[PDB]
Amino acid sequence: MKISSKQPRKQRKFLYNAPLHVRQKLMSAPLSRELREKYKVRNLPVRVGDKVRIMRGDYKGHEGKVVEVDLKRYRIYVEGATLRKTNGTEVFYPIHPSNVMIIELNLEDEKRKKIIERRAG
Amino acid sequence: MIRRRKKVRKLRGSHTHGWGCKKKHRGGGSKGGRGMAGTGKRNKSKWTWTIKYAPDHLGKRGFSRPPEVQREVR
Amino acid sequence: MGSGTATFGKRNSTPTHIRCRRCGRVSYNVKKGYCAACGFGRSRRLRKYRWSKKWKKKKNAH
Amino acid sequence: AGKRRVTENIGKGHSMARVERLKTPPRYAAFVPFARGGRRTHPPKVEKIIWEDINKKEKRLALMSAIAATANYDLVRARGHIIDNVPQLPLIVVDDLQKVQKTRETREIFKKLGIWDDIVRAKEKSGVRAGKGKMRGRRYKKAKGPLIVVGKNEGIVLGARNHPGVDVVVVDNLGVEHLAPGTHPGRLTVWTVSAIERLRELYG
RNA sequence: CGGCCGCCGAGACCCCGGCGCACGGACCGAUUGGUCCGUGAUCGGGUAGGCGGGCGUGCCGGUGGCGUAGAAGCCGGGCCGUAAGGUCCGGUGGAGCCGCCGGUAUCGCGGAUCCUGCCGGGAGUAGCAGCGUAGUCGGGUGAGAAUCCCGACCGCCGGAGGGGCCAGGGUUCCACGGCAAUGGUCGUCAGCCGUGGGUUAGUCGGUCCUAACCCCGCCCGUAACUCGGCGCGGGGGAAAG
RNA sequence: CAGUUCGCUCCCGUGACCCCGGGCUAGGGGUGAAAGGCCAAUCGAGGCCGGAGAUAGCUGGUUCCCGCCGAAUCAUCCCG
RNA sequence: GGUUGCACCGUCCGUCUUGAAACACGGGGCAGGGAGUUCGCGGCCGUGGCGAGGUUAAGGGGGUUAAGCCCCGUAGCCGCA
RNA sequence: GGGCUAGGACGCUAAGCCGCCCGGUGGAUGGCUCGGCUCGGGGCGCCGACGAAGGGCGUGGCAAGCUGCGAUAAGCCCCGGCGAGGCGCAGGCAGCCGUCGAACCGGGGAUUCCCGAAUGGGACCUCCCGCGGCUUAUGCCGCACUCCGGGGUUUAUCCCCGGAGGGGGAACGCGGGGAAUUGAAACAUCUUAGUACCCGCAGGAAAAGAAAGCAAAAGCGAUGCCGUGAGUAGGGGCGACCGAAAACGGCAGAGGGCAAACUGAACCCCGGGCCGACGAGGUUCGGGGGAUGUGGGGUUGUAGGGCCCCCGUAUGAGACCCUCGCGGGUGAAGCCGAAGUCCGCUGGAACGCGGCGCCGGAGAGGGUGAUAGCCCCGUAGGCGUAAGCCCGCAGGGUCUCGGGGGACCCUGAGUACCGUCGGUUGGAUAUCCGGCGGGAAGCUGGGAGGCAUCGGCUCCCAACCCUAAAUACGUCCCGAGACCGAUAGCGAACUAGUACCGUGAGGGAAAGCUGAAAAGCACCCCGGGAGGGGGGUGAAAAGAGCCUGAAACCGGGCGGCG
Repeated sequence: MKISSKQPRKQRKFLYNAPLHVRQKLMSAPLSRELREKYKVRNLPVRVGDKVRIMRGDYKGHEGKVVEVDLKRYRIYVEGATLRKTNGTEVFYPIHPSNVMIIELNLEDEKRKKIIERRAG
Repeated sequence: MIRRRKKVRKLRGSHTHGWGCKKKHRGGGSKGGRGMAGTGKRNKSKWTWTIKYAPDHLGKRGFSRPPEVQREVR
Repeated sequence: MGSGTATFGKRNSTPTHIRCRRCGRVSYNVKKGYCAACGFGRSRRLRKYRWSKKWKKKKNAH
Repeated sequence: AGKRRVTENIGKGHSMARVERLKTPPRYAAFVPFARGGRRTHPPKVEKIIWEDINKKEKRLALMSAIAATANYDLVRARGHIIDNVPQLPLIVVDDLQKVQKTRETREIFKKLGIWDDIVRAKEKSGVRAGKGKMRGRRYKKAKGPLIVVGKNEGIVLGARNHPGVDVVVVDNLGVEHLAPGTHPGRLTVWTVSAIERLRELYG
């Protein structure tokens, strides 16, 4: 018994169509378990200034810094999640934040800092 | 419950599909004129009708009451 | 007129129909001063009709 | 549709049919059913049937008929409920159960009664359907299980709508759909003492 | 032609086994249906048509299943079914899918000078001829030259196959780089493709005037107008006056 | 070559001639040296759109299977 | 099972038609699309509830996420001479 | 086996037939769906000379389209909101911006070309021009079509200040004009039908609307709308067809203003000031409108309307409007929100299987490398604010009534009604509306109850005006599906109202799918070669309209025939 869209097609339209700002809520990723308990924040929107571990895909338990987070693609580039490119260089392998877990944060900004501490937990 | 197509069939492939000769299915002519048409006709049209007592005659004769004059009783 | 259509047709050369000041379609007949499509020159109003024409493009646009 | 596509007749004297196309392209038209783009033949109308009456006397008798089916063992095993508490068809429990409206509390009680086992059945998926029509909706969903009737604590229990396949009602709202969906009665019920009393008074 | 005898020769008729129908009997089920036995010599062609049973398709609901250790779909094979159609294997494919039961319909395709889409023969044929019938040798360039360029040589044209322009077209102009496409054939050329660039006005014409004529306001008509003719008043009308 | 063309031959060729540009007249209306000709590959009443999925006793087509029964092509009436 | 030889029999299909192998009409081939439908009203049929009565419609209370079902309204219709 | 003669031999049988297999062609099929369609709930519910809708042309680093904007040109500024990457669709290269907080979202503001109702005049989307202001000039600012309202003056009706109009709009609505094919198997009355189509016009709802009603004669006291009455009465070649209402049950509910009698400038508009929270209100001062009558009274029914009296007697008490502090809820579409990413195994990747474990006033639905209640958006629950909206709390201001006594108030005109012709309707003698001719009454009166007239009986006041709400729609948002799914469904899943056609009116397509990641093809061999082949991807029947990849059909090969 719930208010719902039981239209999967309409649900898709909302995801693709969405504002750039609202997209930040989709790029969030779960905190490593100790930090997740401590702050009592289930997830947070990922940054390039953070450290991350890639937890699903071929890479599992692998770690790196987030180089870029791109909102329109819905994938992020992580250091060491790479492909080998056919000329002779190592390039990032785009992967979604749903596959990934954010092991450490970084706070050097007030907007990010204020949320995590207060209303979120 | 009976599938009309199930009877029509793709079946019978009668294609006439319970109508007969192919020529027959058409316009108003099979019907003999539209509707009640032909009852009145002096001429052949429907005279006799798909009424049991056939058709009763035309001229509703006799007169009307005003609705007011009719007391209802019960 | 009938056949010999090739032999005939040296007019059209002269133009009597354009991109309209009001609508922008191809019907502002320079000679009459009337747009066939929009009705500019003829009327203060745009040409629109029950059949229509004008409406159809607009619905189509929606 | 079919008034947005004008349709004009292409004549004779050229060894094709006298069936209408369009001006300039020879394509799809209107007033055709054979053509691409043509009318369908007998499109769905908004005047299409959508009600089937069934008498107030008749409906109540139907309701009675579906509740009676539960008392029977043979219907109950066919319906697919697997019961570990056989002489207790249907099961009546004390009035305190209705007031419970929390998922964790209503859960515990079922395991002790031996009727949690039925929900385990209802977890098994029976609506990831075959067919493309799934896309529009009505996919990735659970299945039915026990029906709980209460006397009081509003028109539904605020913790028992949670449980899989469990549909909640009161005796002042009970309908055939809940009692015997898809015309398969013998769906286990769990009754409340005041609900059985008020149903006693059968009315209509 | 008048007799006769032996044979040949149907799905008929006889005969074994099976199948359906009709009827009786029994049983089974929650409905429809099914089964078992008996009787039929006097039941079994079939268009219009009437009836009755099954099959399949799409989606919905309940129920109960399947799938990356390989779904649907596709192609060939195996098996079952009077049959409509079901089912299994191999290859291919790489995410969804069945059965049962109750429903429902923009529900089953051989034809409609059907509609649309794709494709073969025709053919390597006709056309690439007919009108005043045109090219050719050296040489240059280039991967590729009968048709690009230079010279020589041989012609047509001569109020036009030449010169300047109005309409109309609208970058087709001009340079450089090319040839997949386009050019009634090739193409290194081009009007194609790619990329850049170019139209400069006191004294040309437009613009001004006014014609045949037009419109507008006003007056008036009309049920009324985006309609209608007069009379006033103004304004517009020749890129060959 | 061409949805009305070509060559020879032929008529007219200072005219009731031809031609350009402007401008006027619109569908039971115009226009016609008047043929029912012409009014934009459409004329014994143009084209476009709508009515309109007109209606036709008339042509064509009408799609799964199986089982059972199995025709009449006559009569009376009818602008039939 | 494929293919082919051999024996025997067989003049398409669909439609028009009294008669079609036709010198009647239609079709190159293939794929897809393609035709007994909806409302009202009447006459039938099967099946089901109720019962000399029977059924609600319109509606608003109520319930629900919504909604159906539930219970409530009985106007009117038909039946009861 | 050799030689010789003869018979029959399959051995390399073109052309060609069939069956399968491989490749090609082609784009069917399935699965996929950022699209439709219909329903429901709300919203939208108008805009414009303060220049709209529609159209044209520019505008980006590179810009061909779409989308957005407008010379300040995919934008400028403020505030609030989310807040850590962005730079539209559009994954490139390059460079840029942003905590003095972007992109984005809301509200407000700046700029907003030209044409267009287009208003100074004409035009083929351009051009010209008469005033006046101002800077020395260029530059730049304001103006002159046609009503009404008021002035100016040679009162040339010539010019000035004020307010307006036009046109658009998805359907709906209201008022006008008005067919035919068809049906009646012909067809003229009838029917289609007051339909199609056409004109005028308004709003967010319209219209209707407080009885000159109804008429089961009984009983009712506005009007829409729905069900029903009823396919009834009734009309009609009395043929085909045509066709109500009253009433009932419901829904939603609301009543008020003039003319006149009697008063007669007591009045309205404009500007300025005072008093007052600069507001409401009241006061005063200069013009204009106004007796051809502003304003007061009053309105189905008359209350005596005038003038009287008697008693409560402006005694008494609301009811209505404005301001301003405070508090409350709604409202910038934003916030917060439970619980596994544990083991073993398969795989390219687990969202799988198996095993363990967990939350719920909360197992909806996408997404993610596959099929996820516990990975991420989210959910039951509660909450936020500027403008804006609604309410009460402190004041100020405005403001109501009831009887009988004489002619009772006079009480609506080309109306009512009659007569003549239509239109229309079901409307019959008994519809409604027009036209033509005639034509009342002073409530001491008139109309109505389905022919006329006369009597009784019962009801009710036309000819003046307005009216919330309940009822229409689908432009827009959301939610919904016994709907469709790319030769289908919207014209159109996209470069669509495009390409294109047509002088024009108008007509009008097709065109969806890589993969885990673009790694979108380097390096090496070959090739004139932008062509093409081998090697290079988890997998290239994943290699560039790239998922699958049918049939017709085309090559080759295999079997068989020849």
